[PDB]
Amino acid sequence: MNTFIIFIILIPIVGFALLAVNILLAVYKPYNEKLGTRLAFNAAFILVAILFLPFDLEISTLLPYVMSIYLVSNYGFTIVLLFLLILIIGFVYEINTNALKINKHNKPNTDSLIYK
Amino acid sequence: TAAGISLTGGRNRCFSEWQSFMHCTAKTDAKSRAQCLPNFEDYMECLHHTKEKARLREIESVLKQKKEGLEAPPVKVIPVKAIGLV
Amino acid sequence: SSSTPLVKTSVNYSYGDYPLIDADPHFKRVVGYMRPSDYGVIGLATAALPAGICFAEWLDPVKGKFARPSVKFLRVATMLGFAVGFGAAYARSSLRFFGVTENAREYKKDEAQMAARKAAGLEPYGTSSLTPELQEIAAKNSAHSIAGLFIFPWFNFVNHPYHGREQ
Amino acid sequence: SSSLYRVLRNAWEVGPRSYWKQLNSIGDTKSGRLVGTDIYGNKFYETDHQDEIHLRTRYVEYKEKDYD
Amino acid sequence: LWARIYLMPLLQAEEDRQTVRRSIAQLEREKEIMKGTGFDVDKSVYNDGKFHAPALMIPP
Amino acid sequence: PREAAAHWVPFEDKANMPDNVPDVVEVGATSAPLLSASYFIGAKCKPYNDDFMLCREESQGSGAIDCLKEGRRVTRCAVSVIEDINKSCLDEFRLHWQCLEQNNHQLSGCRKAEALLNKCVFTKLNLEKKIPGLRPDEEPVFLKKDPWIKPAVDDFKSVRAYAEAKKNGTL
Amino acid sequence: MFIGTIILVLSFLGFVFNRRNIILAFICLETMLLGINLILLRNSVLFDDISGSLFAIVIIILAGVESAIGLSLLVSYYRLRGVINSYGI
Amino acid sequence: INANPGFWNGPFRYLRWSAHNRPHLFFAFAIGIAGPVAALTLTPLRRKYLYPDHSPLPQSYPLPQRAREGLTGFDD
Amino acid sequence: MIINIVEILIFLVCVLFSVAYLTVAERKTLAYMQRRLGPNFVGYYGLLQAFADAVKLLLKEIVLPKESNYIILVISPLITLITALIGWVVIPLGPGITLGELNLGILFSLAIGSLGVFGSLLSGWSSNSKYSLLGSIRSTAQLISYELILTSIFIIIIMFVSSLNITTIIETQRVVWYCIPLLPLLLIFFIASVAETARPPFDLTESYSGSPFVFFFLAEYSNIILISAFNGYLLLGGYLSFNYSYLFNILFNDYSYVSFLFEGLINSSAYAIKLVFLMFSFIWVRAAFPRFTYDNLINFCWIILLPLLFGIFLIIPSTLYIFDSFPTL
Amino acid sequence: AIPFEALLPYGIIFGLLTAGGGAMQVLHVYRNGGVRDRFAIDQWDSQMMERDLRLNGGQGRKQVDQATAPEAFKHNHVWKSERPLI
Amino acid sequence: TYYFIEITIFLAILCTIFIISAKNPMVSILYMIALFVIAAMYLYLIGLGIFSLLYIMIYIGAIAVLFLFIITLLDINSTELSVKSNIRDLPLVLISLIVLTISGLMIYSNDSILINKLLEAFGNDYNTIITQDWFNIENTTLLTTIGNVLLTNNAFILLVLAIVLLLGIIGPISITMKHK
Repeated sequence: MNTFIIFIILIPIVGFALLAVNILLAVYKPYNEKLGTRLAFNAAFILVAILFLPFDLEISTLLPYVMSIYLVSNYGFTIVLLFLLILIIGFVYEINTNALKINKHNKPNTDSLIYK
Repeated sequence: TAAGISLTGGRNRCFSEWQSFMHCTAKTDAKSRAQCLPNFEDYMECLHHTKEKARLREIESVLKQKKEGLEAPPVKVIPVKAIGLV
Repeated sequence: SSSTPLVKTSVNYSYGDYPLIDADPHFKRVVGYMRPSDYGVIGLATAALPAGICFAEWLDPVKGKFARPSVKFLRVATMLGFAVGFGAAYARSSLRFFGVTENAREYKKDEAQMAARKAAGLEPYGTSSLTPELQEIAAKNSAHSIAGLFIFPWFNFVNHPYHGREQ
Repeated sequence: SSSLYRVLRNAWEVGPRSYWKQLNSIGDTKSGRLVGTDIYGNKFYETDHQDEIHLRTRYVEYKEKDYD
Repeated sequence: LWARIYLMPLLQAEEDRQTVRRSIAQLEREKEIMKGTGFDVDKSVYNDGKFHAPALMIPP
Repeated sequence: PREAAAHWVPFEDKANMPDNVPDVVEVGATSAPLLSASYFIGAKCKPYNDDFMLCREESQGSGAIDCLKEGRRVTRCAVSVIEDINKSCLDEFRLHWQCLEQNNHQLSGCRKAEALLNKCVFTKLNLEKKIPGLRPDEEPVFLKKDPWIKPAVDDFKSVRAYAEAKKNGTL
Repeated sequence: MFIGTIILVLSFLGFVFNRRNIILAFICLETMLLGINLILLRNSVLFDDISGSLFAIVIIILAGVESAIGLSLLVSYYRLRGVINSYGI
Repeated sequence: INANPGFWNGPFRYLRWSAHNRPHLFFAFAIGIAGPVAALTLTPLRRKYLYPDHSPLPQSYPLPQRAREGLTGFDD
Repeated sequence: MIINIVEILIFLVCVLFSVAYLTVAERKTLAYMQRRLGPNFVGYYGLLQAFADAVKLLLKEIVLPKESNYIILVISPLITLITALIGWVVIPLGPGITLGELNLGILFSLAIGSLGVFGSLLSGWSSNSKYSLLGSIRSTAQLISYELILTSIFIIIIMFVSSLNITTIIETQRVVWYCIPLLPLLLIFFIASVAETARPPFDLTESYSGSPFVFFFLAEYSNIILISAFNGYLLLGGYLSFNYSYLFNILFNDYSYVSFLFEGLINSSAYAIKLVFLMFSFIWVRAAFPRFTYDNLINFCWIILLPLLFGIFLIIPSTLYIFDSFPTL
Repeated sequence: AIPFEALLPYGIIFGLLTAGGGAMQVLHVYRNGGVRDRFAIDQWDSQMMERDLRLNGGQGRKQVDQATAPEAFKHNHVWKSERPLI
Repeated sequence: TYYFIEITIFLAILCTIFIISAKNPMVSILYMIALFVIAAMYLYLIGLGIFSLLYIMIYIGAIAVLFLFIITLLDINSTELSVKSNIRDLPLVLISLIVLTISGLMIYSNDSILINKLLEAFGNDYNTIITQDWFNIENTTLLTTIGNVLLTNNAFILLVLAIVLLLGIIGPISITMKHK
């Protein structure tokens, strides 16, 4: 009965109304010419969304700390410092390995012109 | 640990029964543990309310069969709109 | 106010033959009270890791014939050797506080130091920037953390009031 | 110019009657001189005002509401 | 914070008197329910003699 | 201690105190008058409140019934403070808590009315507003000049009364 | 306890009798972890303490990390075999 | 093209190289280690000179440790 | 119950009008930046053109291809429409003026903003073509990659307030805004906000008809004004302009409905002027810049911005530590 | 110079949000009964608001200041009975 | 509005049956996202409003996004729920349903007796009495106490958890790189 839930139920009423208005209102009239295996992908594509999740789980692990920041003063501060640095080391692993690059397969072919 | 920490950071609902049971268990060695059986019982039904559920079923079994029902100072139910109305 | 321990605690509960000094010494006290043999242990471990890598290369070389290992390996060997030596010296020196090894050299230093801190008119184990609840939890974390040095390094940096002693 | 002062003073010079028809005809507000009219009936105007761009000096006010 | 703890015992005495009254009322109520039938309603299910507010009532 | 969720329904009880315990009359002040006079309730009734909570600590678990006699006296002494402050300082006590019912009951936004109320209560009811646990070399917050945290809009009645107390020399 | 028990049991039996593809097995694993969460958080609310809430916030993170690990494991399964069978691995 | 000298061949030369050629990593690590190093070395100076620490906030009702001594007031 | 439904349809009529006129505003200022007029053909000065376009596109033929889930393809518009619009509750137009005052408002605003990824990714599975999939892959990869640093900036700001309530942050910002100390964070948050909508500074995948188009269209600009609202409350002052206590002690004499009317006018005028300058800067950065390769984008987020953000994670609690300044609940 | 036409749809955006915020503030004050909203409510202040609804008599935040409480105040006290949580 | 919990229980049953029987693998995954939403409904319903948004943020916004992202650019064969395939399963499905269901209901009970262990799981009918006590002076909500005890009493669990997050970084990288 608050003004919070009329919103939750009323935004769909907005949408249901408008796509009704078009489906009820516009021409359908389709045909064949109007209508209409698998590819390979590089490793960094799947890598960005797989390694996305362990950083996201860290960001919501900071979320209990920054609400409790006064109560654990000088002590939970250092525990969080150690937590953050332990994960910064895995991040410097990740950017030292050049993991998230897609790198181009053709060079200028650097190898020189020798003879005989 | 979080042994007796509640949701607000205080002590939980059964902290006092547990601390009485641990006061029991601190001053006793084994071969002598059979005497702190009641404290543990007080703790366990603090947790699960087994004996109170049994007692309230025993009393509800009797009030279901009375034509008279309740001759008592009764209890009122209000809507949440009307806690301090009159 | 900020030094009543508000718990019940071992009193002079020695872990060996010899009487205890602290139940967990502060990091400054452990670095202050370590012997020249402990610094010799640190130097031994700092020398033993690059010499060990040179030795294990001389026994079985990597690519078939013997070269010296690179300087990039020798410097990481020397860093990890200082890590092993400091862990060894910290554990050695903490054993004397617990009273499991000989500590008559350090027992005199502690009675001198606590007599000095009585004479200077301050608290016997240090003013801390923590509430006594946090001091108590912080010393439940670092109590007897020298066991389990094999898994994780963990030290005491909190000036909490209780160390397994009386008065 | 793109000013509000220009549309302001031109709306005051041309008057509200002529402003509503020029707003229902074009987007701009223009103050002309009435050089002459058409055999079809189409009033033409030339603007001497200083803050005009090249190719804006001359214009037509039509007769019909569907104009060509 | 010091304002709220100055206010705390004043409201705690309130809710304590409300707890005492409504619990003794419920106790007398189920005594008035099970008259006849031999059953102890005054007896605690807790083995210690400390006083406790009842819980787990039947829905009305 | 936990709050009710998932369709709690409220219920009340048609009953009375037993004869064993005497009558005690209640506090009828709401949150803005209670929060207004909280420090003066705490200044007068410190040993009574502390004996009540010391009772509650001493006989553990019995709690309610074995501490009723001092829960009587804490309520009666707070009622004494509130009618004392009514009959001396009704208009500026009212000025204070009418400031306090705006501004989310924040004490930060009602400084010019609480200066007036503290001056009246201190000269007539002879009770002082103090924050304990505050060592020296530390200024109390309701004494400082130009605080960082000012309210949104100062209430009009209290700034008018504050200026008129300046020109009277009251304050 | 009912909702967590039945989501765990139905999730378990949907995992066990999965013969149709592999990702039904992953999502039945995750819904098992959800049911364990439900049971524990109800017990934390009923006992008035945070310690079930502590184990629940830790097992949220562990469920996330296991999903990341195991889906990279599926990608490496797929590297050498450009197909995933319907009957299973 | 600018090659990597390495941290070990010359330290301060590598610091200058990283500041010129990898400025995002150099200044990210700069801002990162300015935190805990100043947390170590500056807060005793602040507690000595600027202002000492605040007194703790209460969290519960403060119980003192006495034995309910008798008070002759509100005897009614 | 008359009160809250009249309040919510007042809020709905305001925000769903203002997302329509944002479209008319972007065409006109993109035109004047390019030294031409905007639309003046359809209103007296070009207005209700978004109405003209919506009137016509609700007359447009819907094509459901051979390739497609039909149900998935038309309710991915609605799930992106609904969660692009649900986040409009928690923004305050004044102290305690939201459609729901809940004490965890940033957790809600942060949970709804993570629900908005699906209607990209899910609608790639609509019309299953091999190029209709990996473009959605690049889209959702960028989307999640920049809502990471969005969430990070949020949690950096909550280190100063220690409360997930939103109007508590704005009342906390009365002493100073949060852009004035943390101005690099305003730059970082602006570019992460531009990425999170996939605006055409940071667009790659651009480079249906009817209802699935107008739902995506409305969701795009509702996301524009919603992340602008997030910037307005946690980084600039939310509804805060200046003190305005002395002006009131000149004007008014006691609390009346006209005084609360005047105060609400001042507060939401400050909030709206922040939001309007922010939307102007969105269109202004759209006008001036070319676009990104996917590799420039991923290199930008994961290799440049995120290590700097780790440095910020370390530096800001440490200065809250050096001076004993921890925020209390 | 400044195109007025470019900034007029910004003007209507500004005016719509301004009028919405003002109308909503007056709707909130009319709901409360002449005072401002409470923008961050504790568990303590939640319990304090229900106590003052109990004490004032029906009204939301009328905020009585009386010497000693009325007669029905000792009897209108509420407990909350919550369902089985199946 | 009494039977809300019962309704979420029933809708969760129905949603799991739609998970395990679905045409298309991602129709099944959208039913899982719906089950997460039913979970968050139950968690707000019981009184844990914090956790429901934690579920929507972490499980829906990261785990389900990763899962859908996997199904898009990888090829997965699927048979659909033929009746020829799966009613050879049904007698053990029925036996294990009843046994595992009763057995999960068993361990909330302390009797020597087997079916007194069972029917104390259904002895639910009594309405808990909620009392107000005025002993807590500040807005320590649940996320604050999780941040106090992850950080003081269980700080070591948080740091071993950092090692687990580190492993979740290192491992997927270490698999999928093919170093030069």
